[PDB]
Amino acid sequence: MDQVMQFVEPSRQFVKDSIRLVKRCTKPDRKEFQKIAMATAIGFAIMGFIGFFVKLIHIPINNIIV
Amino acid sequence: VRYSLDPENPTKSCKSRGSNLRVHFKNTRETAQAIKGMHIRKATKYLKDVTLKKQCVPFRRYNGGVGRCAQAKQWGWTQGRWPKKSAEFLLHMLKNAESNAELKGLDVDSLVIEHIQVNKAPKMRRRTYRAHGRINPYMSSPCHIEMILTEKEQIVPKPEEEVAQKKKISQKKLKKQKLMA
Amino acid sequence: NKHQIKQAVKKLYDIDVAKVNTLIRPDGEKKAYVRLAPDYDALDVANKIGII
Amino acid sequence: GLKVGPVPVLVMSLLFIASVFMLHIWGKYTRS
Amino acid sequence: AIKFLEVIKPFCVILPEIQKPERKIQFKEKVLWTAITLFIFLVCCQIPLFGIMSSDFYWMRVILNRGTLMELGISPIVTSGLIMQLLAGAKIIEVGDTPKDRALFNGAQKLFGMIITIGQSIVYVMTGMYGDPSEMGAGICLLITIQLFVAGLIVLLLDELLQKGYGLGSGISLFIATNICETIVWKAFSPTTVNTGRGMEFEGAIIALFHLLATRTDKVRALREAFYRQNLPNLMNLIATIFVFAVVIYFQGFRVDLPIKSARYRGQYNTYPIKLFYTSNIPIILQSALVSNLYVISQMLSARFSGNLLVSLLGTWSDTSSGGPARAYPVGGLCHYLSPPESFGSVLEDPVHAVVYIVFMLGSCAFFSKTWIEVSGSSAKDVAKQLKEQQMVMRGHRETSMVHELNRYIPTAAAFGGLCIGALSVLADFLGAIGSGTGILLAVTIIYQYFEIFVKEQSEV
Amino acid sequence: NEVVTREYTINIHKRIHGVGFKKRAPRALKEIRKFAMKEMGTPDVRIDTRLNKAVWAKGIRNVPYRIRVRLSRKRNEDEDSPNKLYTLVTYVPVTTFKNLQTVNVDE
Amino acid sequence: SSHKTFRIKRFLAKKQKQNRPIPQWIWMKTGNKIRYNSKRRHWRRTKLGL
Amino acid sequence: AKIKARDLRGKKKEELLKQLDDLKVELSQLRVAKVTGGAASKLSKIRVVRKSIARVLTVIN
Amino acid sequence: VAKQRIRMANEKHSKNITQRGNVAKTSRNAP
Ligand SMILES: [Mg+2]
Ligand SMILES: [Mg+2]
Ligand SMILES: [Mg+2]
Ligand SMILES: [Mg+2]
Repeated sequence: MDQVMQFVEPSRQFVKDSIRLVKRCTKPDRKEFQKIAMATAIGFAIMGFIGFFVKLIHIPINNIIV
Repeated sequence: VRYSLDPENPTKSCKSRGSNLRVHFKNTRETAQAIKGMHIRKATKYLKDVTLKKQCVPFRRYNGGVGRCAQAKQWGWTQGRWPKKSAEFLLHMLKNAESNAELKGLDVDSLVIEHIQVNKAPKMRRRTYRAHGRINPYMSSPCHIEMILTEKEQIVPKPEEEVAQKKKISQKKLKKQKLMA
Repeated sequence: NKHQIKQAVKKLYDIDVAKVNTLIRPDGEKKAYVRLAPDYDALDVANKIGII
Repeated sequence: GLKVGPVPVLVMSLLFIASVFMLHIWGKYTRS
Repeated sequence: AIKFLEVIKPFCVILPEIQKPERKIQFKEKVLWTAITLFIFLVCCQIPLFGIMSSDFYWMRVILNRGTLMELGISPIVTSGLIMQLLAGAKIIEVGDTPKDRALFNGAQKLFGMIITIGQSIVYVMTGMYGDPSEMGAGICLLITIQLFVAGLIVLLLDELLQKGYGLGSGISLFIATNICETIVWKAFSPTTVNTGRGMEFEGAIIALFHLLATRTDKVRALREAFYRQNLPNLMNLIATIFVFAVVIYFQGFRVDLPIKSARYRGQYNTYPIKLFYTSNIPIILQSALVSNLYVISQMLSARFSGNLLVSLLGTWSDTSSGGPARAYPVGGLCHYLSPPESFGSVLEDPVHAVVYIVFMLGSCAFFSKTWIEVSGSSAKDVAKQLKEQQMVMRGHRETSMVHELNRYIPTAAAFGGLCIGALSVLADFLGAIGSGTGILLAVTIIYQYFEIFVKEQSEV
Repeated sequence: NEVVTREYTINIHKRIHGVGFKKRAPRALKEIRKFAMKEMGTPDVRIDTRLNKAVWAKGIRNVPYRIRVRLSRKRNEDEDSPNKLYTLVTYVPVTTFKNLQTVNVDE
Repeated sequence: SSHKTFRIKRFLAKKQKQNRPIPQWIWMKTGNKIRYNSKRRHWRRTKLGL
Repeated sequence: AKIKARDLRGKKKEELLKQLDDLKVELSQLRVAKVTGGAASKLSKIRVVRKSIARVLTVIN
Repeated sequence: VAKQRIRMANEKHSKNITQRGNVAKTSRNAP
């Protein structure tokens, strides 16, 4: 079946490549996964809060200006 | 680093030196004595003639077996030769010295070769094979060179055909810079 | 030997082997050219092993 | 090419930041 | 070539540049440069522009990046950056391969960013996004240009200083990450309040909980109101963002580690990483463009040719005036099939359409990722040339056989990498997580670099 | 008139007289290159490979006595090169050498 | 020769592996004195004798 | 989860043979990793797994 | 492949004498 396999085979093989690439991928391990998780949270808290305060502080100053 | 002599006015002098250079010591000592006291533009012009065999280096001390030529009469001497590697090596040292003068903001057109000294460097060992299963030394005779340039009141601007030349680009220098970058 | 290599390959990776060719390298190591049965894909098996 | 120092950025930007204030403060307190 | 470098040459010869740090700077000093840098930028955002008079709204100019000194954001400087490596990748511009020319090449990039800013600031003044010039006068228009323009130069100049070793990493990435972060934090703890007929209601999702968990007598009622608003953010939205954050973190570590070594020196083994998100957030941006302007064309086309089945089948359109701007809605046809579902109930009530859009979104993201690599010069051949230029090689391989080894993963990482990028965005939006994958991926990746930098210097810091 | 072309007959017989067999043809090329510099004053002299083939057409020792050449002084497109001009020496096949003068060629 | 005994082909293999330069991190070792592999051999300059 | 000889003293023979086999499978994977570009962590694990193999065989003998 | 191309390509190379310093890297410019 030309027109079937002419599009089925590539898509079917595309899954083959995708599965194969996932097996070869170095996946993060639970201890590595945990190390970053706590890292990102702290880093997230830093930047957001620093920005959160600055946005707050100019609120009254914005009121004075407008 | 210490030089054999000291500049009289260090604020008006530039230095250059090189060590373990693989150019014959004897040819180079003679070549340097020729340009001692020369103005840099004259000195640079002279060494290019030696390469083209239009001016000779008189061999005054190390003259054993050296042939005679009509250009040695310019020096009140019968024996002269045209050591090409000695001239080329000194043209590189002069070029380095001239750049040192620029780095110090000196008038390069007033520089004179005030001091220049050629020293024997440690000798490099090879061997030659002789009759009857004998081996003999085959020694290179490298030299150390050091030159001090000083400003004088005579000015020689650089040749027109020399200042108009392109700043040659070296592909191999570009490669290494890119790799470092 | 070849029989040992063939049996080790099958047990370790649960594949079938057609034949084994062997040479001893100039550095002293022994290299084994293991060919798999036609119903096996060495390219797929390599991904299982981690080679590719 | 023109070169610049790091602090000159901070100083020049700060003066600009100060200059922005004058726009809001003077532009209003003269017209309020 | 000649009329490209020679044109640029004189302009950069005059343009400014920051000096290097001669000897390596200490880490705690780097932080202090970074700390000052982020503070300055934040101030510029909170500052509303001076002179915006007619239309875009004083309240909006008080509250909101809209209307600030950062109206254009970093898009102008970013736009040049993508434009630059696009043309270099596209072969449109001959690469001036020398370090100083390459610095000059970067100089042209800075010029383009400044050019775009004036071009964008001038355009927005013409379009009237701050009012008509005949009303504001040119002098007010000129002030608008200067404020936006100078900000770009300062923002442009600040980022480089951090890049040049005075600080940490890149200021643009720091700012973009922080804005994403402040956006989620703001929605999490904003004390601002909105007057529902029932009274003022806090924007801060976490604030609203206790504010509503204390006020309402029936805590069963507050168990829903704060978490399932539609005109206000919900703690469920914060909940998904947390879940999406964990997912993105897990998939950040995916990569194929290829062993490479220096061709000149023994040992010294290093790894070349092929990140799963090979093409970054570019594929979705390209995916957004085709979605956005396909609607624009299909809307205009049907208006003048509504009688054609060639256009009606392509899409039936409607102008949905739901308060804000009239939101274009694909009534039916292809465009509706190429549009997202808006609610959970809609998704399950029309499963077939959900499948189609989900599938299309993935297919689009994968394709744009695959095609992007060839355009961007990140394919196997390009990567091999980078390694060859850097004197790196695979152990046991020839220079020509490196390309084959990279082709095992690069084309597949592109398609599978793009597909995952789109897929993650769909789930994030289906969960209404704040900022979707694009923001979360950037923020998660960016904090990792600074995290990694800190760890190295944590050795003694 | 930097870009000029003339046609010459080079009496190779008197140029290589007395030269050893294994050096006869090589010295014809050296004398052709020396001749071109004299007539045009350009150290950058380029000898066409067809003229090289004509000088060697009879071997290393039995070199042709006379040879009709053409010299064209052209501008060196290589700005890097220290020589603005250069001479190109091409070959002119002739049936006879009798009464052949030095002739200006107009292009 | 091509005709080789296992014992000879194994002796030659060990002589092949010892013919390499020292690792460059050996230089930074605390009490290091070695500057280079002084036991390098060349197939042409000096012969294995077996 | 490191292997210490004290933990292994009272176990049955077949239980230690199973534990041995898991380590041997682990080492073989690491040796594949050693040539496919495994991280420095996997390379450092080789010596840890090798001495764990020795510990089990020691307690069995 | 025609053997006459050896001659035609050989003669073309000889013409590089007049274009020293600017010789074409590839005469099959397309592609
Ligand atoms: Mg004598
Ligand atoms: Mg004698
Ligand atoms: Mg003998
Ligand atoms: Mg021998």
